[PDB]
Amino acid sequence: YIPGRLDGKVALVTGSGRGIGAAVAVHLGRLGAKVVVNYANSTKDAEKVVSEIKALGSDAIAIKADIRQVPEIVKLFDQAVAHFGHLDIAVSNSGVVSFGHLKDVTEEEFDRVFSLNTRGQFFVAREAYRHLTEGGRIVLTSSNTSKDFSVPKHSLYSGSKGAVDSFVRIFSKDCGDKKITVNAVAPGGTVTDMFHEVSHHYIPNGTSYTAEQRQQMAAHASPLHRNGWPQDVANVVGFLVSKEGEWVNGKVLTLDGGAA
Amino acid sequence: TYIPGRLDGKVALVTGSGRGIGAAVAVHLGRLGAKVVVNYANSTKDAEKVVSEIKALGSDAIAIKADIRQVPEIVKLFDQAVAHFGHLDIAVSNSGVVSFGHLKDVTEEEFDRVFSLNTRGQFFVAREAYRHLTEGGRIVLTSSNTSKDFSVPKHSLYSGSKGAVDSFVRIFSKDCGDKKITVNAVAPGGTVTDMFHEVSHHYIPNGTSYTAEQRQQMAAHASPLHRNGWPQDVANVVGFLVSKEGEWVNGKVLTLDGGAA
Ligand SMILES: NC(=O)c1ccc[n+]([C@@H]2O[C@H](COP(=O)([O-])OP(=O)(O)OC[C@H]3O[C@@H](n4cnc5c(N)ncnc54)[C@H](OP(=O)(O)O)[C@@H]3O)[C@@H](O)[C@H]2O)c1
Ligand SMILES: NC(=O)c1ccc[n+]([C@@H]2O[C@H](COP(=O)([O-])OP(=O)(O)OC[C@H]3O[C@@H](n4cnc5c(N)ncnc54)[C@H](OP(=O)(O)O)[C@@H]3O)[C@@H](O)[C@H]2O)c1
Ligand SMILES: O=c1oc2cc(O)ccc2c2oc3cc(O)ccc3c12
Ligand SMILES: O=c1oc2cc(O)ccc2c2oc3cc(O)ccc3c12
Repeated sequence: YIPGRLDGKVALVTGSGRGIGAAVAVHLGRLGAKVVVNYANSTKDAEKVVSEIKALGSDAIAIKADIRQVPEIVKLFDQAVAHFGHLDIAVSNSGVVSFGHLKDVTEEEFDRVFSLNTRGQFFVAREAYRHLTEGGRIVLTSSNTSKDFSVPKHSLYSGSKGAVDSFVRIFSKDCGDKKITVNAVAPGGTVTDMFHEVSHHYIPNGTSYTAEQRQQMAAHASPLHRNGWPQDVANVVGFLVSKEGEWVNGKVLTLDGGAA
Repeated sequence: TYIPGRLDGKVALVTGSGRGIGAAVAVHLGRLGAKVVVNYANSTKDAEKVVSEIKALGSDAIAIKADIRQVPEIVKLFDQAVAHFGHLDIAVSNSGVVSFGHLKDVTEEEFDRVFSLNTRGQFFVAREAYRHLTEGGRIVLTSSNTSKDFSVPKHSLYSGSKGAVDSFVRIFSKDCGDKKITVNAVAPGGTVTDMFHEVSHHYIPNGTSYTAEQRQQMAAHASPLHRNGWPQDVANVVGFLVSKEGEWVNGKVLTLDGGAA
């Protein structure tokens, strides 16, 4: 046995075909876990994440499921178990970002965001509890903007992750009857497609800076003068879902390099 | 003739104000001098009583029916409030439902039942308030002590529903600043209403085997003050937040539990 390792464990990561999810999947594979890789759209990217987990000497499978659909989350979890035999770790990572002044937010934009970020995560957790083995791990995904960072025109997304914060604290109470811990990672600005999507909204007059200048300014948010990377979030998920991480339970961990 | 804390000339709207916390708020704002729009979805008779209560103490009020789950009915409610009284200054989002269940048992339908009102509803109330309200207005949403300060088994859905409200109001205050509107939430603990008696047993270790009175007595011991929370206690705080003097409290969630936390 090796401390911090996941030899003989089976894990599932939602939206692990790219971004943070991809780094989490690969890292769980590096730690010894067999991995179910979930995507909605990024097939080739998911097959590529599968390849890397195998390349490290583990096993992985790619399963297409749209996390907005609860019948699909159920089917995803059923198929995970039927393939690997059991499931120990579930990481809810899939999410979308949004910007808009309160006055312009539509019914459709609200639903687009909450169906995935909140409702989706809520039922990934449900299916995880239902399918997991005794002593398992569930990790959901929040945001530094949930509680720790206040950005104009960012109310919908912030709120969607605020629910997740309350969710995991109470989930830990219910999930304890199967000795399962429930936590959330709350990343700050982490360099992925999402970062490039909305970095201009996190900076005063963001439009008047290049993409690279915005990345450099984001790097100075942290007193460590660097950006957050998907590996940083992976590193923490790795510890949370290890035997050693058990006493962290029902907590939300903000991962912004000390920006807050 | 300006008295600090009063709301003469002001027009207020409280969702779900036919009964419960919202009725006390609506009545209270009326006592402070505001003209009030009393909202209901089902309690017609009780809404009429609130209207009458507000008229008997020297103010004016109207009862408007609107399901707060329906966004086009929120739009209409706000359109009618401004239409009837001339302008709108204060909006209190109060309408909510409680829910209990172990995570493993929570259905899509129950999820949607709770979130469409407690969260989505409150979100779009806030939106219609910003669109209709006057410069220097006030917006109060309703969170809960369970969102963040109190942790109860089998209570994840409801807790999260209000945890969303907590982040909403903080950011709302940023957007709403350009109309000089303040946005806050009140997060009550155990407050004696229909909702309270309906679920007090889910908050106490096998509260099934205590009476309804006994459970209220036990909730009273949560506060170091040794009494329950009442709708008037929330009304008292909302009353300050929406006054002139409460302006510097902005983008905040005020837990109102008599110091239980
Ligand atoms: N990046 C940041 O700075 C940052 C900061 C705070 C919080 N977060 C949170 O971190 C999580 C991941 O963010 P990211 O940076 O990896 O974003 P990203 O690079 O845009 O990736 C989003 C991921 O979500 C998946 N996804 C989207 N819709 C889905 C659906 N309907 N069903 C299943 N999966 C779906 C995507 O998969 P497909 O491409 O296959 O659709 C993709 O794998 C999100 O919850 C985000 O809110 C990110
Ligand atoms: N009581 C507590 O200990 C406590 C604690 C924490 C938070 N809260 C929150 O405080 C708020 C009020 O609580 P309460 O104790 O007064 O609840 P309550 O006694 O059950 O009253 C519910 C109120 O919401 C209205 N309502 C319900 N569904 C509605 C809808 N679809 N559209 C518009 N209005 C609707 C009801 O009016 P109709 O009868 O006409 O439907 C009624 O006026 C809620 O947000 C609740 O979550 C209460
Ligand atoms: O904290 C953040 O959270 C984010 C979350 C996202 O999903 C995307 C981008 C960011 C992001 O860009 C920034 C730029 C800055 O100069 C300072 C902070 C941030 C910041
Ligand atoms: O904090 C509370 O919030 C509530 C909210 C409701 O809607 C109904 C009941 C309660 C309630 O009952 C209790 C009994 C106790 O012994 C201690 C705390 C509470 C408590």
